[PDB]
Amino acid sequence: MQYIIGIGTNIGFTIENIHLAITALESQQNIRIIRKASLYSSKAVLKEDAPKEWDIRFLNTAVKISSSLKPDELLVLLKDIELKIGRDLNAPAWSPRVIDLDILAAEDLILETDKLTIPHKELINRSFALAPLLELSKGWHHPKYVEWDLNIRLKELGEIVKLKQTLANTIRMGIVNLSSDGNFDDNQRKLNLDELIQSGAEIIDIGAESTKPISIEEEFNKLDEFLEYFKSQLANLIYKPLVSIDTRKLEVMQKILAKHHDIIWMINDVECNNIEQKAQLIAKYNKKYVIIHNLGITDRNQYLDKENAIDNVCDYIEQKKQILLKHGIAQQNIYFDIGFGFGKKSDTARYLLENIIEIKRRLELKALVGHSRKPSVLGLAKDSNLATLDRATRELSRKLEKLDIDIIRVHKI
Ligand SMILES: CC1(C)Nc2nc(N)[nH]c(=O)c2N=C1C(=O)NCC(=O)NCCS(=O)(=O)C[C@H]1O[C@@H](n2cnc3c(N)ncnc32)[C@H](O)[C@@H]1O
Repeated sequence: MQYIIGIGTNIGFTIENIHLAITALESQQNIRIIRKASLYSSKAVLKEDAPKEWDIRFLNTAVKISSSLKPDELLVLLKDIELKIGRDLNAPAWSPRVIDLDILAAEDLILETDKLTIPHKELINRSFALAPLLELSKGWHHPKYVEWDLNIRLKELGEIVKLKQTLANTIRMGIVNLSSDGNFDDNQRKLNLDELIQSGAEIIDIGAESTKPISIEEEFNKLDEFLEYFKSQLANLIYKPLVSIDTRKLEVMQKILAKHHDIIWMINDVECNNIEQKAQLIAKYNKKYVIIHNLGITDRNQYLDKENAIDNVCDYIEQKKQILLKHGIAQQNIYFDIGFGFGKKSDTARYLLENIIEIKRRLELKALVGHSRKPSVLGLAKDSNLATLDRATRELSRKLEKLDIDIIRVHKI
């Protein structure tokens, strides 16, 4: 029995909620995932006088599955999954929700009961459901209305953006470096935020440290400021990216989490000093954390050669990993990062990159790869122009995506 399952969310970490739903389905032995749709963005469809608090942009998709679950049984499952993910199914109708799962279609089945109607009653009135459905089943008609060309119907409905964010194994982390103002204007950091979201960044990495020593106060205030602006723009954003804080200072981590933990997904450490206190902090806030190989080598003669680089990298990260684990932190919440720009010779960086899969395998941690615009990693001349850097970055990005590298950190998508 094939089904299309509609998935929607407009609260919490949106792409994560969707992924959790799909994983929960895929975990069932009596369900087979046939295909996942693209990601679609739309304004909350609301009743005419609903509180503006409910007006938060949606992320929608659908998945096609095969199952031995009969329709009523599958509905029970869907509710069970919404519950576990954290939805309040007695909450007011039309209100925001962490996850929503419905049966959009079941081939040409027509089922009409009070408790369950298939196809879903509103399928042909909702672009955020009909779009992903049509993406998955190209020639599909509502079985009651076989004469109705739903491609034209979808066009009539409009009001839907097909995002460039995807549900792929590899997510793109767009770089928001807050370290070009004019007489009356300083929104370049905002204009670049849009460029990232539009081009498909699933995550954004916000940092105020430069790659000149800057105070805790300055760093924090720069972060705090962008995050206040992010918050003011949240509800209308066509896609709400996961947020990573890019910093090496414990105090900054603490202050910023204390104030904005609700909207932060990940801490991306630039230098894993005081791993013990940081571990305690990651445990307290339950965020993702990225271990980087940055030993703070200041002498170029002492940079890592390639022949022992894999042992040097893994030994160090493993040691930091175990400390995190010993603080109760779930291994699945920890990522590693080679840190190409730190303490490594050119051929070493290139070498660590070529052997990235071996490293992930040995570390048993997911990988964050920061290759963007690094000549050494890209196998390019250091004095290469921005154009040749981004073209080499995109090509490498394609290869890492195919390798199912977990996160790639890039200046542009
Ligand atoms: C809030 C609203 C209208 N706006 C939206 N705007 C955008 N852009 N995107 C959205 O995804 C979106 N979703 C919306 C919305 O309310 N969606 C539906 C929702 O939450 N429903 C929960 C309340 S409920 O149906 O009574 C649940 C109940 O509906 C029943 N039901 C009947 N047919 C069903 C089917 N085919 N699949 C699943 N359940 C079925 C089932 O008994 C369930 O308990």
